[PDB]
This record gives sequence, C-alpha cells and structure tokens, in this order.
Amino acid sequence: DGVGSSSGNWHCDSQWLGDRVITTSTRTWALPTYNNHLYKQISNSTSGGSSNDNAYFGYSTPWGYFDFNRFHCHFSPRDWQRLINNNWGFRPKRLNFKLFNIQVKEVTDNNGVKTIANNLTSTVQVFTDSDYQLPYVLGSAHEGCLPPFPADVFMIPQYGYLTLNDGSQAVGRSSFYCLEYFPSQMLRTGNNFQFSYEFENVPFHSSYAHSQSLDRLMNPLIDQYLYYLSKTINGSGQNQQTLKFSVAGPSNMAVQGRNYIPGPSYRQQRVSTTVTQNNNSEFAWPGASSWALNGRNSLMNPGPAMASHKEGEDRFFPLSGSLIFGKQGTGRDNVDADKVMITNEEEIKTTNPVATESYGQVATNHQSAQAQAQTGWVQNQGILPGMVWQDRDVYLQGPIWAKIPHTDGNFHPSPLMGGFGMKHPPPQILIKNTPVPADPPTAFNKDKLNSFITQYSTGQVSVEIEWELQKENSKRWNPEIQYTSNYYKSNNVEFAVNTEGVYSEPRPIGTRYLTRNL
Amino acid sequence: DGVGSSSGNWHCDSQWLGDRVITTSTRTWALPTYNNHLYKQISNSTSGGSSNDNAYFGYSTPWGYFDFNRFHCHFSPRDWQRLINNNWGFRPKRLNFKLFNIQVKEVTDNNGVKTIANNLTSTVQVFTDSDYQLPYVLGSAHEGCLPPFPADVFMIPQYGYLTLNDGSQAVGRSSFYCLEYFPSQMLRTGNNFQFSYEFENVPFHSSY
Amino acid sequence: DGVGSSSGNWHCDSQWLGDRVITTSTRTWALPTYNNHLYKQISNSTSGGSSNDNAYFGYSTPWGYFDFNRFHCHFSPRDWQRLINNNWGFRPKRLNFKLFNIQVKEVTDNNGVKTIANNLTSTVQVFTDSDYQLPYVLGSAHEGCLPPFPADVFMIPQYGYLTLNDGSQAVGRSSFYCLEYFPSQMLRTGNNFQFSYEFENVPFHSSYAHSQSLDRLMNPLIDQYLYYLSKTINGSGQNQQTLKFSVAGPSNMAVQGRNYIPGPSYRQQRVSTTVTQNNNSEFAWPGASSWALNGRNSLMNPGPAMASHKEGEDRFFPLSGSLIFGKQGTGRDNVDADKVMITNEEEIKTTNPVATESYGQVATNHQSAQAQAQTGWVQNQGILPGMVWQDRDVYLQGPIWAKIPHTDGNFHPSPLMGGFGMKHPPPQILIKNTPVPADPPTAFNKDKLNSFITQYSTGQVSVEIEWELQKENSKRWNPEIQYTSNYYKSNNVEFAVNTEGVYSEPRPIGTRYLTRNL
Amino acid sequence: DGVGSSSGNWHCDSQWLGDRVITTSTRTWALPTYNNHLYKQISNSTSGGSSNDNAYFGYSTPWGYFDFNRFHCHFSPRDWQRLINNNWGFRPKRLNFKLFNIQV
Repeated sequence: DGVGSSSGNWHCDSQWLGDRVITTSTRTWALPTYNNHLYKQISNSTSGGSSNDNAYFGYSTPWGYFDFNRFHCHFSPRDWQRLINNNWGFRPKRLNFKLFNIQVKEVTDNNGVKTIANNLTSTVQVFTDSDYQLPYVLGSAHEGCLPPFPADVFMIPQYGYLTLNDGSQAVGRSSFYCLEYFPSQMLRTGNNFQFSYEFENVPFHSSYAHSQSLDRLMNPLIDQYLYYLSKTINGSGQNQQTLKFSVAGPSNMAVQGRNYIPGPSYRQQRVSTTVTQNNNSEFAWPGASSWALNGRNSLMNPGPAMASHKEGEDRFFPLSGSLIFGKQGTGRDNVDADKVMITNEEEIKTTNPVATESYGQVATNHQSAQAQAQTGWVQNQGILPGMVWQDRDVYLQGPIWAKIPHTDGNFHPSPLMGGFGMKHPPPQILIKNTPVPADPPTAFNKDKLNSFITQYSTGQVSVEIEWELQKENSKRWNPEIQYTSNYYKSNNVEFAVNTEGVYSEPRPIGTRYLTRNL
Repeated sequence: DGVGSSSGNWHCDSQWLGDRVITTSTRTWALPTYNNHLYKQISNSTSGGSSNDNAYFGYSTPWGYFDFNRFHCHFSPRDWQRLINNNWGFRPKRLNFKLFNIQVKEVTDNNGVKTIANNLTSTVQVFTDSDYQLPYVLGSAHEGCLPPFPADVFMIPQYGYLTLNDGSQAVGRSSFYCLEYFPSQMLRTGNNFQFSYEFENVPFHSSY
Repeated sequence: DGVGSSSGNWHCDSQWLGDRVITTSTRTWALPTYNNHLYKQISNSTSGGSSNDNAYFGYSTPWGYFDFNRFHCHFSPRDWQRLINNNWGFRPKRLNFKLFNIQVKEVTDNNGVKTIANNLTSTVQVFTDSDYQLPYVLGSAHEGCLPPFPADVFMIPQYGYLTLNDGSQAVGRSSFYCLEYFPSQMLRTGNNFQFSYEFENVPFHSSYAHSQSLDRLMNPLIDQYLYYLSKTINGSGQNQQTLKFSVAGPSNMAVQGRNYIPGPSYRQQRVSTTVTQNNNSEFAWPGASSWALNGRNSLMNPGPAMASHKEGEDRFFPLSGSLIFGKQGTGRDNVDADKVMITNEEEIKTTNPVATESYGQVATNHQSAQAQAQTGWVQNQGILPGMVWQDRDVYLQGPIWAKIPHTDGNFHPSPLMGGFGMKHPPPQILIKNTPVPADPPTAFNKDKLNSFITQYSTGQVSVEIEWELQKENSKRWNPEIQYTSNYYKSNNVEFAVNTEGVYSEPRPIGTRYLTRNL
Repeated sequence: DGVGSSSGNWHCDSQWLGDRVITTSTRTWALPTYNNHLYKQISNSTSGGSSNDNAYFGYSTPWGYFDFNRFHCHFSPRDWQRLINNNWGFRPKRLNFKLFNIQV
C-alpha cells in the first residue's frame, strides 16, 4: 500500500500440534552494498596463494542471500530439548517465507561526518531460484546464518560461486551466471515478499540411539545350530592335525554367525586431546585422511558416519572426522582446544565401526603345510550386501539440508555433515538493493556510470517451517537417559545472555538421547 | 498509485517457445539535464571545421532517447549461440516497452560539496512518436545502446537532428521541430509508462 | 496387383481445350547400375585438370533422375506450330507424372556370352524431393532429356552434385547428401508410381514480338512541346556563342523526349560467321565477356536478353551471348559452324539494345570556354528507373524452368537461358534399382558386400503438363508473319525421320512470330 | 499378397517433434547359410588354445541375428550433432521393426 501502514506483523513462535511443529523465526536484517554494484572474478591469483590444492576460480556478485539452513535459527533450545526428548524422528514438510517492512537508507559523508537519512524512492529487488539454475551455495554450512537469539541484527552474506579451473586460469566450460536474468520482484518501502514451499519426501531423521548393539543380537540362553572350526591343532608336536567343530554358543559368543555386518569405515588418524600423548611431530596435514580428485588433495572432512572414541577412552577424537564448532567469541585462527567445542559421537557406537580403528582383519595367502596363515588389516571397506550403518547425528548448530548434486547416480545421499539430503532443497533467496547513480555529467559519455550513492536497506525476514514428527512408542521399563541443565550454581545461565549482552551457547547438543531396539 | 508501492517488477529473461523467442531486457538508467533546458543550433561554425564535406547545420535538444536497436541488448551470448546454431531465419513480431520506478533527484552544491536529496514533487515527461513526424535518429547505429551486461547503469543519449544546409548556413527549408508539440505523459514517482508495437512484415533474415 | 495385369496404359496425346493444352508424353526408359552402387567424390584431382577456373569438388551418386524440362519432350512440332501461331502467352499450371510397367532384368555373363533373364523378385526404388532439400541439378539444361521422338529408348542420366571447394580440396562447409534419407517407394514389377504438382503463379511468357519500336512511340504528324538545345555556336569565328532552342518534332525525331529507355546491356564480343572477316588471332577465351567470382573466371554465357545483329547484317553474332544448339549427329568437340544451329534474336531488336553495340554515350568532363566537351562510351549499364527490357525468347529445344536460388534477394528472376523461373519448380524424380548382392561367404566377415548382380530396369514414364494459354486479340489489318515449312522438294521431310531411322530437327524454332503493340 | 506387389516402402528419415526423435533406419541385408544347417559345439579344443583363461565351451547355430544396438545405425552424424548440442538427456521409448521385400 503506502509508507504509513505496516507491511507485516512480527511473528515468532513455536507451537506444538499433535504431531507437528510450526516454528516461525523472524529476525531483522541489514544488507550493505557489495562490490560497488560490480561482478568480479575471485581467482586466487587476485590474492596470493601458493598451492595447487587451494587453486580456485570464481565470480563475486553484489547479491546477498539468506542462509538459514542451520537449526539454531528455528529452535529455541528449550524447544529443542522438548523435541529430542519425546520424539524418535522428525521431518520438514512446508516452508513459508516472508520479507516485510523493507526500508532503504542513504549515507551522506560531508566532511569527517556521516548523515543517515531515509530514502523513500529507492528500491530493493529480491528473487528466488525455483528451478535451481544457479549454483547452490547453502550446502557447505557457511557462516552468516540467522543469529540464534532474535534480539541480534545481522549482515547478509555476499554471494559468489566457484567454477571449473586449472591453476588460477579458467577452462572454457567455466560458467558465468549473471544473476540478473531471473525475474525479481522490485520492492519499495511498503511492499512485502512471500512464497511457499513443499519439501519433497525425505526419510525421517532418526533421533533414537540403539538400545542393543549389533554384534550382540543373539539369545544368551540358547545355542545356535552351527559349527565354527574350533581347534585345528590336535596338540603340540609334528603332524598333529585335526578338524574339530563345536557349537557356537553363549560360552564363546563372538564366534556365532550373524545375519548382518556393521557399516563402512574409512580410517581417520587418532588425535588425543591430552597434550603429551600425541606425537611430537607435525602430522596435521601429512597424516590426515584425504580423498584426492583431479590432482587436488582434499581432506576427507566429515566422511562416513562412524563412532569416534572406543568406550571408556574419551581422551582422543579423530583428526578430521568429527564436526567441530567454536564457542561464542572464538578467535579466527590458531584457537586453543579449550575455546572450541569438539563434537563426540558415542550414540552410533553400536552399529558403526570406530573411526580410529580398523574395520576388521582379512586373510591373504592360502595356508599350506609349509606356509602359515597370514591376515592383513582392512583400512577401508566399501558397502557390502547386508551391511547396516547409521547416519551421523544432527546437531542443533549443524546444518539442515544439502542439495544432492544432480548426477547420473549417487548412493544413500545423506549429507556427510548431517541432516536431510534432497533433490530440490528450499530455494535460495537473493536480495540486492538496486544501484542509484550519483549525478551524471551533462555532456554525454559512452562509459557506464561508476559513481553510485552509498546505500543500504533494512527489514525483517520470517522463516516458517513445519516439522513433522514421530512419537516414542517404546515399552522400555527403566527410566530413560535424557537431557538436563547442570543444576549446581553457575555464574551465568547456560544458553542465556551474558552481562554485557553477548549471547553464548555453552556446549553442542546431540540429537540422540532416546533408546530404541535394533 | 503512490510513493510506497512499486510501479513494476524487474523482469529480464529469454524464454524459448516452439518457434518464438520472447526476450525481455531490463536495465536501469539515468537521465541528466541537457543544455540547461534549451534548444540550440549545432552548425559547425559553432565549433571550428575546415571543410565543405563536413558542413552540417542542426539543432540540439534537451530530450533524451532510448536507442536499443543493437542486438547485444536483447540477447545473452549463450542465447544468441542457441539462436544462430539451430535456425535459418528469424524476424521480430511484437515489441512491448515499459518504464517504471522513475525516481527524480536534486543536486545541491553549497560550498565545494554536493548533496543529493530525493525530490518527490518533480516530474519526468515521456512520449513516443507514433506517426514518425520527427526525424529518425536511431538509424545510424549511434553509441548509447543499452549496455550489454545488465549490471551496468548507463546515460541516456542527447537528441539532436540535422537538416538542410549550405556551408554552415541554413536554407529556407531547414526544419525546426520543437519536440514539445506532441502529447507527452507526465510521469511522477510512482507512475509507469508502457506501450505495445507490431512490426510490419519483414522478410526473414537469412542466417544460412 | 500382380505380374500378369498391366500397371498402366500408354497415353501420349496433346488435346486442345478452349484456352488450355494438356500434353501427355510417354516414353520408355532404361536405367543402368551406376558406380556399382557406390558414392564417390568427383573432384578434378581425380581426373587431371590444369586450372583454378575449372576446379570442382562434388559427389557422384548411383541415383538416376528424369530431366524433362526441355520443351521438345512435351510438344510435337506440328503442335508447337499451333501454339506459337495463335497465342501471345502460355503458362504451365499442373504437372502429373506416372511410372508404370517397371520390369527388372538380370545380366549373366558366363564365358564370352551374355544372357538376359527376367527377374521377378528384384525391386526399383523411386522418390521425389518435395521440399527441395537436395541440390537442384535440372537447371543447367543438361543432356539426357526425354527424346524428342517417342519411338526412341533412352538412358537415364546419373546424378551428382557439386559443393564448395578450394582448388580440388573441400571446405568444411562442403555438404554430403546421402540420397537415402528420404522415404522412397519401393517398386516391384506390377507397381506404378504417380504424383501431382501445382506450378506456382508465373508471369505469362510473352510469345509476341513488338510491332512498333521503342525509340519511335511518337506521333509523326504532331510536334511535342519541348525545346532541345539546337545550336550552341552562333557561327564560325571567335566569341560566337548562343543558346538556340527549337521544338523537337518530326523534322528531327531522334531528339524528342521519351518517357522510357531500353533495357540493360552487357557487352559481348562480335564474331562474324564469315571466315575472313574475323581477326586472325586467338580471341575466344581472352576477348570474351566473363563475370568473375571468388577468383573464378566464368564466361558470361547467355546474359541479359539483348538483340544480336543490327538490322541488315546477319553475318555476325555475339561470341558468347546467343544460345547455340547442335544438329542431330553433331560431334562432341571442335565442330564446324555448319553442323551447328546458331540461334538468332531479331524479335527483341525493338526494345533491347544490341549485344555487340554500346548502350549509349555519356559525357565526362565539364565543358568550359577552355575545355571541350568529351563523351565516354558506356560498355555496361545496370537497371535504371523507368527502363524497359524484354526477356529472351524461349526455343523449342531450350529449357522450361529453372530454380531461383533461395536467397535474400534477387531481381526479375527470369532465367537467362529462358523460360519460367520459379521458387518451387516441379520436383526432381530420382530412381535407382536396389542393389542385390551376389552370394556372400559362409564364414562371417566384417566388410560390406562389394559383389553385386549386374542388373538394370525398364519401364515407361508419363509426364502430363497442363499449359494455360493467352489468345491473340489483335486488330492488326495486314496478314501476319508466321511459321511455315519450306515447300520446295526436299530429299527428306524436315522434323521427320531419316532413311536409316535417325530422327533429326533441321533448325531451331523461335517462340515469337506474332506482332503486338507496345 | 503375391510376388508382383511390393511388401513395404523404403522409409529412412529422422524427424524432430517438439521433444522427441523418431529415427527410421532402413538398410538392405544378405543372409548366407551357416554351418550347412547344423548345430556344432565350439569348445576351444576344436581350434587350439593354450590357456585356462580363454577356455570356452559353446554351441554354434545356423541362425543369424540383427545387432543394431550401436548408435551410428540410428543417427546421421549431422543429426547426432543436433542432438548433443541442444539436449541434456535422451531416452528411448518405443521400437518398431520391419522386414520386407525378402527375396531368396
């Protein structure tokens, strides 16, 4: 309508229906003017770089975009607690999104002084990519999420997209997407933007951690009917040889036959949190587990979902397996371990192998009267038939979805970092304030106008997700293990604002506190 | 309507139907104030010139005009490639044109400093020549086309028109067109201007 | 149906309705097997050649085609006479075409002896090009027309098509058309093939030769009202100068003003039929009029329609202007003039300039008291506004139509050789007997079969054209000039078969014997 | 019907509809007589062979068969070019097959 009347009402709540959670999250935002309204190429040769591994070629755009894919945007910790206590699984269904109360402002620097005066004529243009024709940048869990605590006011991240490269030089396939093609609603003060979305069917993310390990599914009372080869040697001395078979039973359980086998494993170097126990050598880059592509050596950061510490040893975690988050106010580089929250997967320990430990032991050479049996270790094991694995736990800070790259084939496309892999995620939402030129010269000139009015805009965003649920049916007798707040007097409340206003999150929150049978 | 609501949505795309190409191209623009709102005569005797061959007499006007007649305005090279690979000939049919989101601004120089403050009262007037009563300046492929790459912001070319001459002096047939006669929609912030067109039948340009 | 019953009745007649001529012409034919069922490239480097001018690159195909575009196919001379006596103009309308009574035969050479035995299983495949996707070879008036005299049995010409070239080497645009793509009715003995056609509207070809010259349209009795400059010099001696204007009138007629001007001219060298009058030098190639393209020097064979001999001089004709035909039994190379029928255009002498003579005289330098007037000759003159020309006469032997090459633009596309230029001629009709392999080897082999049964086919063709007419309305009082047969006792009848059976045509036949006003 | 009339018309073309390609390919063929109308066994011991890796046992039949599964059968290169320039993906749907004009 007009400048006077408001475009939309601030609405932020999480309401709990019988089996669904409608979480609105509405936070105010500010969009600067990037690159002076230019497109540029970002190839490392612009700024330094020594390596082939980090060689990258890509374009930077003025457009900003909204990255909300983290959870902490949509769930107040108390409500999160309410989710992961009472529910085995949850899935999104719909996504509603609203921009409103856009207001544009204009900075004027005269001499050593700035003056911010509202601009009613200016516009701000927004569009969503429905058909995924653009690159998808939201998958890597970049910084710039909606702030956890709505009282904050955040900057919108700039948007740029990498393409093919050789060294710092671009191959003829290198795409250039001018973000301008797509029809983009021009918004002025007093216009709101909204759209709806339907998440495609995704398997419910399991929040239940298994209540009985895979290696023991058996019945401790009753024998099987099978015979493992128990004793080859009939006794000490020469030419003592026999085949003695014996029932696999509760006496020796590890040898029984089992219908299934644990999930795949890809080795990770073991790093102890204690200082003195690790080796006194630089092993971070050289010893790490890295998958190589096209001559690029890329870390195998967060790979197959696999447990980290063997029971009773919490001192060490894998070098590059576990997802690591920073505490509030964590420095940028060379941060000590104390200031950093290292995640830990104990919940998956039952059905998946240890990251730091081998997947098993396989024989190599045919035994013979002359030649002894020899068994080599298995460092990596792909999928086998009848193998069972479980996907990585999905943390409150960690991302929600990621786009499954459109390709001939893929296997079990659950993103390694976590969450719900999809063929058609919720679209990107891109916003740029339209450039307004400073006064041109009167005499005509060929060149484009490089002189613009320093400008930025401000508004709200409303991201309303409807989470489907699955409710706990279990008959478990004994009281559950659950999630609590440490009760001993603490100087500050966890998950609550500090004295000077800095909001902070004390520790990561795993998804799986419930137990369930295999 | 009013200052708050937007006049029109940015729409730039090229969509390919069975046998047609609808190419929208939408780029932002800036129009200065030419000649301090005056008409003048441009005859070479104003500025130098040594020759009879270059002798020219004509008027300069404040009015700006949109010269889009180049192709690179309407076709993204990748889409152009798609055109001239798969097709022997192509012809225009319709032309739709829209101005929107006009906003006027006002420069104030006090001492050694400029201040640009929005002006809500001011107007901007636009008209199209339907009957071709004016000279036609778009034919010579002058500079000032819409920029190839929409992220650019361009200046509108000034409009002036030559007439008969002898040396630097004008013959009695020399026409003077005051561009003001024609009815011209007065636009203020929050008004949009649009019209439609039908290209007359033209032989398909051979791309083969 | 079947082998026994006949496919179609021989029908050859020309019947005259009120204003139309339906001429059926049905002649039997024989199609050999070309290139052993292969495609090949014909580039001059295959066989010799010394020149850039004759450099040609093109493909030869097995397919044969029917070239009927000459007139003598469709008109018995007596009927032709009936046409060009009584009619000012004529145009085709419809074309009906029929193949029938196809019979395939098989040659077997045993030892020094051949045996021709009918083959009932074999096929012969025919198709027409409706969409003109192939090259159009019928335009150049190639030999291989249906014979004039239906008792003859003729061979079908082979089909091959030139493309772009540089020297003997092909440029990347060089097209290769496998004639096989197009759907082609497979015919076996006892199948007939037929289709219909509609000629697009073409201007009536004028058979009338004008009864009053262009230079004199005036009224010999009455003056005009104009003044040409009659006398510049007031008399002998110095400083005698005046401007004396006088009416242009019957006294001096050549100076009157005229609304129109004769058609364009492109000079042709004059060659006298008498031996001794021509120069004693080789001038055939060097002195000829040739338009050059892409460095090729191409003769300007049959160019703009322009008269040949100035009245009262029949001794010489242009070097490469006039269409020249050979008498029956004319040798291939270095034939003397007597054995060759040289065409002559006297009918167009009124409205078009002489080929051997300049188009006019134009001044060059500004006259002055000091400098005399000077006038250079005009060798070539393009079209000017208000210019009138008339197209070349269309001989009984000469072609009917030619395809106007599909292009951005063309001007008055009446083919220089003659007849009716069209955007969509009557389509080409291509016929090839399908290859039948000789027995293969039993053991499998990769290569294609190169061993085929020598084979050929035979049948009839029926080309039924409907010619529209325009009838003579003239009020001329005196008896017309007309076409006759020389009555003095001749050893053989003209246009009739010789003693040993050789059919012959004594002299060309022009189209225009009628007179009409401008 | 009978010997005289033809069984079917040679039809070879590739026509491009809005989103489909109907490619007819029609080529003449010749079928010899294999194995003098016998079945035989082809085991390597028939003809030489030194190896366990190449050991093979199988039957040879008189029957011939049509192997068209290659692409170059169904696409004229110019038409192939037209396919892989303008299109991300393509899939077959129907297959029609015709023998005609058999002559022994």
